[PDB]
Amino acid sequence: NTVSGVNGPLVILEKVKFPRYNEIVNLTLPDGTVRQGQVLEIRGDRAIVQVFEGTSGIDVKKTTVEFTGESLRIPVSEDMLGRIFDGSGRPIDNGPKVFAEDYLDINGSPINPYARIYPEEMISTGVSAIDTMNSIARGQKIPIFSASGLPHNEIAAQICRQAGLVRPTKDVHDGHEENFSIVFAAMGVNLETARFFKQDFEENGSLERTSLFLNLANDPTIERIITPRLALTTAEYLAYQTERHVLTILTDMSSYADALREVSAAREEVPGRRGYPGYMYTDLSTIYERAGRVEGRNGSITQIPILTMPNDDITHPIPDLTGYITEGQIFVDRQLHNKGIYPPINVLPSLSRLMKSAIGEGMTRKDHGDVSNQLYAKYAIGKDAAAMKAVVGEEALSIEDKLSLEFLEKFEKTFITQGAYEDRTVFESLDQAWSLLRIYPKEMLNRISPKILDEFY
Amino acid sequence: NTVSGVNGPLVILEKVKFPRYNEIVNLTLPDGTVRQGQVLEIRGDRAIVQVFEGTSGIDVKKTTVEFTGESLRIPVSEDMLGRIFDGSGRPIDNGPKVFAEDYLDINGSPINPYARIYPEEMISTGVSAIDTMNSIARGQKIPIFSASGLPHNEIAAQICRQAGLVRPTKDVHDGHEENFSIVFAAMGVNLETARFFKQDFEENGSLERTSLFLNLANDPTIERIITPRLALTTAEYLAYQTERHVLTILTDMSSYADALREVSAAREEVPGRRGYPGYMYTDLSTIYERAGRVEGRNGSITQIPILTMPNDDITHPIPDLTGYITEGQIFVDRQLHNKGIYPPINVLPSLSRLMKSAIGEGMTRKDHGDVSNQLYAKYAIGKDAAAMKAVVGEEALSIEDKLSLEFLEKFEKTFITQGAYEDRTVFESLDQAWSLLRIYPKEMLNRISPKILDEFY
Amino acid sequence: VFPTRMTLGLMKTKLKGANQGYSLLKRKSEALTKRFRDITKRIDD
Amino acid sequence: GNFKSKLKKAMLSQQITKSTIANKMRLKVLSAREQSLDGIFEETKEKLSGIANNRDEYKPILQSLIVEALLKLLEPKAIVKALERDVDLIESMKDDIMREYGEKAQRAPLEEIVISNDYLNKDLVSGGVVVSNASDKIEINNTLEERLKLLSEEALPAIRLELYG
Amino acid sequence: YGAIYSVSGPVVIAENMIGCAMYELVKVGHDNLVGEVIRIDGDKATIQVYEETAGLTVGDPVLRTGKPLSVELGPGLMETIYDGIQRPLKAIKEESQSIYIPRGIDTPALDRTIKWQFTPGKFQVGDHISGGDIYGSVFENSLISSHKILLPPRSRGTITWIAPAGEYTLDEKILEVEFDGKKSDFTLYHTWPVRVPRPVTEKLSADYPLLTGQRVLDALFPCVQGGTTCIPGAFGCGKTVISQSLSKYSNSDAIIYVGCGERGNEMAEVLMEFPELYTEMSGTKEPIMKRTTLVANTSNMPVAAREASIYTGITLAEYFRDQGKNVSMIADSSSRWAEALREISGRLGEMPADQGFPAYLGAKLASFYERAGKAVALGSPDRTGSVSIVAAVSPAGGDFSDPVTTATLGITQVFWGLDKKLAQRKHFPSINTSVSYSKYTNVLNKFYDSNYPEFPVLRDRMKEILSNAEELEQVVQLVGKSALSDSDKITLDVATLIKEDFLQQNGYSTYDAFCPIWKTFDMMRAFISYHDEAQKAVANGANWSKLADSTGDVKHAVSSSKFFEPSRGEKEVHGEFEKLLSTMQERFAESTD
Amino acid sequence: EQKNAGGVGELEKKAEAGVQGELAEIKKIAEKKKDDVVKILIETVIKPS
Repeated sequence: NTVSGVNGPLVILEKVKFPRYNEIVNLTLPDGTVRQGQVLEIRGDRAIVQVFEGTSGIDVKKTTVEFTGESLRIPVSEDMLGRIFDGSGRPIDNGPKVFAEDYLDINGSPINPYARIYPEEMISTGVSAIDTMNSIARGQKIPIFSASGLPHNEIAAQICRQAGLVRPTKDVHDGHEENFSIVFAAMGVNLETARFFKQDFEENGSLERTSLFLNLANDPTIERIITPRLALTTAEYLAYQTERHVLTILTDMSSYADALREVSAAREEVPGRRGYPGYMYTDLSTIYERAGRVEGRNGSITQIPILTMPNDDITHPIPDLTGYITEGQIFVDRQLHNKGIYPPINVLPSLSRLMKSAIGEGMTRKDHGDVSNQLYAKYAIGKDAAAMKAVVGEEALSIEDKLSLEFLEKFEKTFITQGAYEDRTVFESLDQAWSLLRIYPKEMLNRISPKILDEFY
Repeated sequence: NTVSGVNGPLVILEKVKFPRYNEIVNLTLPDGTVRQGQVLEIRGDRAIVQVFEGTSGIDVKKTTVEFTGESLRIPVSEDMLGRIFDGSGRPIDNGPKVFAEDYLDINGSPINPYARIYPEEMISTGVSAIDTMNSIARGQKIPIFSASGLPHNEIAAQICRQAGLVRPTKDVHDGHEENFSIVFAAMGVNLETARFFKQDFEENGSLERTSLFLNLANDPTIERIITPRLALTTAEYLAYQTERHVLTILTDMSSYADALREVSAAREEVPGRRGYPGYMYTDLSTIYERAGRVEGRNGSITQIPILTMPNDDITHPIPDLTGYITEGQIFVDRQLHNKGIYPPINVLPSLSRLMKSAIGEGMTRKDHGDVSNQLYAKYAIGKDAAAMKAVVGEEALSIEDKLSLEFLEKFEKTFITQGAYEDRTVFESLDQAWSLLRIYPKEMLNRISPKILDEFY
Repeated sequence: VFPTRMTLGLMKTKLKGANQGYSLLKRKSEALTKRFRDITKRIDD
Repeated sequence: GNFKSKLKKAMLSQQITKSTIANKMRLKVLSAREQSLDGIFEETKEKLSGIANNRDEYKPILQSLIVEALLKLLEPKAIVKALERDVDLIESMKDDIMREYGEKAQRAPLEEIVISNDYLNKDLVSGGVVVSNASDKIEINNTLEERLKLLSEEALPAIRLELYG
Repeated sequence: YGAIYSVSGPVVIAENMIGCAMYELVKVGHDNLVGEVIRIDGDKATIQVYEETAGLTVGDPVLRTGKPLSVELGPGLMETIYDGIQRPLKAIKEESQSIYIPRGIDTPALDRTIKWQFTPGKFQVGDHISGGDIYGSVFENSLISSHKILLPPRSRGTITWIAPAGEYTLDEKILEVEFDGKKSDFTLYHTWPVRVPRPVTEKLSADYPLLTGQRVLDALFPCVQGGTTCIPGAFGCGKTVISQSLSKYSNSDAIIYVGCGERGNEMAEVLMEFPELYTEMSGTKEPIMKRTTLVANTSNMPVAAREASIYTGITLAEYFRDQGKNVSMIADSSSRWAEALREISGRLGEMPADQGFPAYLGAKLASFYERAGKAVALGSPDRTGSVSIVAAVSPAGGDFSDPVTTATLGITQVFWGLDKKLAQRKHFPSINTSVSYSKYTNVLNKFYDSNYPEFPVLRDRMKEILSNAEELEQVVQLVGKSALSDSDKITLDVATLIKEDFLQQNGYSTYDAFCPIWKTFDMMRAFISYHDEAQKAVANGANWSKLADSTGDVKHAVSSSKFFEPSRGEKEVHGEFEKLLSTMQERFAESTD
Repeated sequence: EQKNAGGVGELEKKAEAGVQGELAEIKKIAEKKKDDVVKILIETVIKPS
C-alpha cells in the first residue's frame, strides 16, 4: 500500500493482507522511476521489503504500491550465453535481456532433480598443484580458500581463463565428450578486475559460451544475493535440458556473506555468533544446492565458489561454515606469494575426502591417489623441521629432516610454479611427482603399497 | 487452566496470581498423564513453570491446572536409606512409600547450622593418594578435578565403595564411636553408569550404608539440579539429630552447571563469560552452604564434589570459581591413566590446606605429617629426573637423580596403584611409604624429624 | 595475525613445550658446566 | 594367584547376600508399615461415607467445604459440582452459603452459585465438591478424597513419629 | 481453522490455534504443506514448516489434524531409501519426476501399494496381549525374515481378531484389539512419536563386544554393542571413508544409516556402493541394502527435515530393538545436527546461550544418547536387542572447544581420537591414548578372557608403548638426539610398527572387510613379545645396533603383517603369527650372545 | 564355595525370622491406635483444611 516507515535500508510497508511470499511489489516513487522490491517477510497488517534498486526516495504519503501478484522467478534461456547482464539480469549494453523459453524458480527448490550418482569423471583446472592433490570430479564442489595480501583475484581469473582450455585435454582423457559452458557471477569486485574477467573470456574464444552477471557494491545488498541464484538456475537448465557440462564460477562469497549480515538489523530474526545470522548456513546451502550430477547422467554442474578470508584465519565464520558443507578445501597462502611464487598454493591443510573414490585408471592412473599421499607426508615433516631449524639450531636435525628441508623448496619452486597461460597434462603431473620423490629411498615409504610402486617408479 | 504458551523448557500457564513461589502445580492432560512442575516466576495472571518430566505436548484448552498448596520439600527419614531413587526422590526400586518424619526445605537451606569451629578428625576414603598426602578431616570440602580423559565415574564409585570399610578399623583405633553414612548423588547420568554404582556397592556390602539418588539424562535439566539439593538436605538431618559423620559424593558438578546455563530462554537475565552465568558463583555456593560441621559437632557433613574438565582447561570458568571457595583441590591427570596406573591421581599440584589440622592419633599417627612432606618433595624431583634421564642416558646419570627415578616408578606402581577391590587404610598406606623412602639414605631425608627417621627409615 | 576463534588450545600447548624445554635444558646445562669445572682443574695441572 | 582371585570373587558374592538380606529385611518391615497406613486411610473414607450419607449431619460439613473453597476462589460467580443428593442439599441453603462467605470474607457475597449438571461418582470420591471459576480458569478441588490425599502429606510425619519413631 | 499471521523464512506463524498442542501435525496454507507447531506464543503459534515457502500468502487456513507428528514404521523399511521426514525417495523419482522432494507435493510416509506375507504370532483368539509382543512376522528380505510384527508400545487388551496366514497389504487390517471398547483397528504399520523415547522392558548394562572389523578400533579400546562413541572429524581427512567403511565392516542384524545434513554427493555414494558390494553374512541380490534402512538428508534440503533426521533414525533402531534385533546406528555427523539447531534457535528467535549455540543443545544431545543401549527386548517372550550409537562429532568452530564436542564427551563413555597432523600424513584413523578412553574396558577384557584370549595383559603394554613415546618425542624435538636411552629407542621403534600396521588401514590393508579379535590379539602379541625381549637384551649386555641387525628377518615380518589375511591356523587364529613367536625367541638367543 | 552353596536360600530364613517379630508389632499397634488417629484425620478433612 504505502510506506509506514523505513528502518536502516529496510523499508517497512504498511499493507493489507494479501501478498504472496517473495511476491514482487512495485513501489512508485515521485522522481520518474518505479522500482521493484520483494517482501522479505509478510506479517500482520504490514510487510517489510528491501527495494532492489536504490536505497532512498521512499516517502510516507507520496508513495503508491501495486502488487505484481507474481513472486520473483528467473526467466531462463539456454541462449543466455554470449550476453552481458548485471545483477538483476537487465542489460548494460542496451538490448540483451535474459528472456525466456521457460520460467524457473530462483531457489531451485521445485525442480531439484539432482542425480543420486556420485562424482564420476575427472575435471582439471590445468594447474598441477590443484589437479593432482585435490583432484576435481564433475559435480564435486571443493572451495578455493584465499586470503587478502594476495593476487587472489588473479588466481580466480587464472582458473576462469583455464576453464575451457582444459576441456580438449579432458576429451582426450575421456572425462569429457560434451560441450563446455561457463556461467560467471561477480559480486563486489573491483572495476579493473571486471575488465580482466571480460578480457579472459575474450581471449579464450569462449565469450559466446559464457554469461556474465556483474554486480558491484553500489548496487544493493538484497540484489547481490539474488545474482548467483539467477546464475545457478540458468546452469541447472543448461545441465538438465541439453545434457551439458556446466561450470559456474561464483565469486565472491565474502561479498555475499556481508550482504546477508547487513540485513536482520530490523527483522525479527536475530543474529547469532560473531554477529553473523544463525541461518547463514541455510543461505550458503541454497547457493550450494545446484551443484552435482543431473538426471540424465550425461550432464553435470560443477561449481567452484571463490572465497577470500577477510581476516586471513580459517576459523573465521565465512570459511569455517563453507568447509563443512563442501568436501574438502584448497588453500592458497600469503607466504608462498612473498618469496615470489605464482600460483602460490600450500597443500598441507588441503585435502579432498572424496578424491580417491571418484577417480580411477582410465583418465588418470591408479598411482594418482598413492603418489599424492606420499607427497603430503614428506611436505609436512619438511615444514615442522623448518620451524625447529630456526629456534634451536641444526641440533634437532636428523638425516631424514635435512632431506625434507630440500624437498620443501624443490616442490615449491618447480611443482607448484607455472605461467598464467600454462596448462598441464595429468599424466605429466604424475611423472613430475615421481621425480621429486626420487631422492628418498623406498624403505622410507609407506603410504604406497609395494606392488604399485614397483610398476611406476 | 489455559496454557498460554511454551517457549523452550519454560512453559507459560495463564492463571491467576494467587499462587506463591515454588508451589507445585499439576498439569492435567487429556492423555491421562499428570506431570508436576514448580513455578519459577509468578506475575499478574500468569506463572512460568518448568515441567520435571517432558516440557511440551500440552494442549492450550484441553488441559486443566490445580495448585497443590505446598512448596517443594523433601520427606526425610532415617529408614529411607539403602534404596534407589529418582531425581525427585521417588523410589525406582519398586519399594514402598518414601516415608517422612520431617519435611525439610531443599531450596538451599533447611535450618543452615554450619559451625564457626574449624576441621579436625580424619575421614578416610580408602584411597592411599587422597588420605595420606591430602588428609581430609570432616567438614572440609575438597573437590576432585578430573577430566573426561579419565574414568571419572569409576574413580568416584571407588571413593564411596572403599569408604565405610575403613570404619571398623577406625572404631578399633577409636576414631569413630558413631557410624558412617554415605549420600551418593548422580547427575545427567548414562544408564550403564546408574546401574554400575549400585552393583559396586552390592559387591562390597556398602549398599545399606548409603542412599543412591540417580537422575538420568533424558530427564529434563531442572530435575537434575534438584537432585543434589535433595541429597544434601537428607544428610543434614542424619548428621544433626542422630549424630553421624556423613561423606557426600556429588557427581557431576559440570552437568549441574550446564543446567544452570541452560535455563534462561525467556528470562531477562543475561549470562557472563563463555556463556556461563555471572551468578555461576551463587549457584555453586548453594550446594556449598550444606557442607561443614553441624551444631553439636560430633556429626558432620563432609562434601567431596566431582568436577570434570571437558577440554582439560583449568582457566575454564567452572573450576576457577569453585577453586577459590574450596579448601584445596585434588588434580587427577590423563598421563598416569595412560601408563596404566589406576587410580591415576598425580599428587603433584594436589593440595590439602588443612592437612595438619585433620590428623592426630587413633585414626592417624603422629608421624603422618612429617612423612607427607618427604614423599611430595621426593616425588616432584622424580618427574624432573625422568626428563633428564632421556637426555643424558642411563650410563651418564647422577646418583641423586638415579634415586629420584627409582622412587618415581615405585611410588606410582605401589602407592597410587591399588586394585579395584583392595581397601587402603591410612595405617596400611603409611607402612608402604617407608619402603619407598628407604632407598634414600638418612642424609637425604631431612624434612623428617630424626626421632621418626630413627624409628622408620 | 593468528586465528581468533579458539587458538587458545594450541597456544597453551606451545607454552608447555617451551616450559618443559627451560627446566630440562637448564638441568642439562648445569650438569655440563659442573663437569667442565672438574676438567678445568685437571687439565691445568 | 587364582586361589586368591576366585577367593575374592566368592567373598564378594557373600556380601551380595548380606546386601540382599539387608535389603529384603528393610523391604518387608517397610511394606508392613505401608499396609497399616493404608488401613488408617481406608477406615477414614468408610467413616466419611457414613457421615456424608446422613444428609442433616452432612449439611454444615458441605457448607464449610464450599466456603473454604470460596476463600481461595475470590470470583463473583462460582460453579459447584456435587453429588446427586448434594446438588439439592446446596440448593436449599443457597442463601446460607453466600451469606456465610460474605460474613467470613471481606469480599462482597457471592452473587450466584451455579448448580452443575455434571456430577461426581461414588466410584471416584466419597462426596465433596469441585468449586471452580465461572469461565473455568481455576478449580479449587475440595472433594473428600482429594482433601484426605492432601492431608496425608502433613499427617504422614505426625503418624510416622508416634508409631515408629 | 487458523489464519496465517506472518510468514518469515520457512517459519510460518498462525493465529487462532486453540485446542492445539506443541507437537501437532498441521496442514499449513492453501498449499497443504506438511508442518508442525513447535511452540506457541499466546494465540499465535510458531510453526516449523517442512516444505519451503515461495508463494504461500497470509490468511490462508491452517488445519490441525487432531494428533502429533509421528513417523511410520511398518514393513518394507529395508531395501529402500527414505528421507528424514520419511517419505520414499524412490517413489518420488518416478511419480514427481523429481529425484529429490518437490514443493507443494506431498506423498504419505510409506509405500501404500506393497504387499507382504503375514504369518501368525503366538497368540490366538481371546488371548491377553501386551506391547512389543509378537503378533506375527513378515518375511521381509532374503537375508532376514526376522521382521517381527508387534503390538505397539503402550498397548494392551485382548485380541478380538486374528487373521490367518496369507498375502495382505499393509493398509489391509489383520488385527482388532479391544481394551476398553474398540481401542483401534491395527495394521502392519505402526505409528510412533519421534519426540518420546520408545518404551522398553528393562535396560541392561552393556557387556557383549561388537567387533568393528577394524583392528585398531578393537585393539586400544573395544567397541560394544549397546554403547556410545565419538569419532572426531575435521571435514577433509577422509572421515567419510572410514564412516562408510565401518558401516560395511560392522555386523548387526539391521543397520540404520542416518545422514544428518550431508554433502548430497556422500549420500549418493552409499546409495550406489552398497548393492554393488557383498555382506559377510552371505547376503544376495543387493546384499547390504537388504540389511540397511537408510535415512538420507542433505543440508540443501529444509532445516526441519534435518532436525527430524536423528529422531526418526533413533526410533527406527529402537523399533527393531523391540523385535529382538541387534542394531548398529551410525549417525554422521552430529555436529551438522547442532548446526541445524543453531539455525532453529535464531529463526524462531529463542535465546542461544551455549557459546552462540542453543539453550536446549546440551540436553537434546543427551536425550538422543539415552535411547541407545543394550536391553531385554520389548514384550514378554524375552529377547536380547541392543542399539550401539556411533555418533560422529566434528568441529563447529574450535577444534574440540566448540559446544558440540564439549557436551558430547561428558555424556559419551567411549571416545576414539583422530589427530589432524597424522591425517594429512595418511595414517588415519589415528587413535591417541590421551585423546581416547573407554569406560566399558574392564567388563570387556574380562569378557574376552572367557572367550579364550589373555587380552587384559596386552592392553596394559599397548598403552605403555604409546604412552612413553609421546613424552620422549617432546625431549627429541627440543633437545635433539645426541643421546636417547637404549630402552627409549626400542619403545620408539616398536610404536612405529603399531602405527603402520594398525592405525594406518583404510584401503591399505588388503583384508579389512571384517577382522576377528583373535587375529588382532595375535598380531599385537608378536609386537609386545618383541618389545620385552628387546629391552632385556640391552640390559643383560649386547649393543642396540647388534640387536637391530640380528632381529632382522622377524622385524620385517611384523612390519608386513597388515597385508596378511586368515589362511593358516584356524578361521580366526593365524599360523604365520604363531610361527613368528617361536622364531622371535631364537633371535633373542643369537642377539644376547 | 560350599558355604556359598549353602549361603543361598539361607538369605530368606534370616530375612524372615529377622523381622518375624517386627512385622507383628507393626500390625499390633496399628489396630490399637487406629480409631484415635482416624478421628484426628476426620476433623481436619470435615472442617476447613
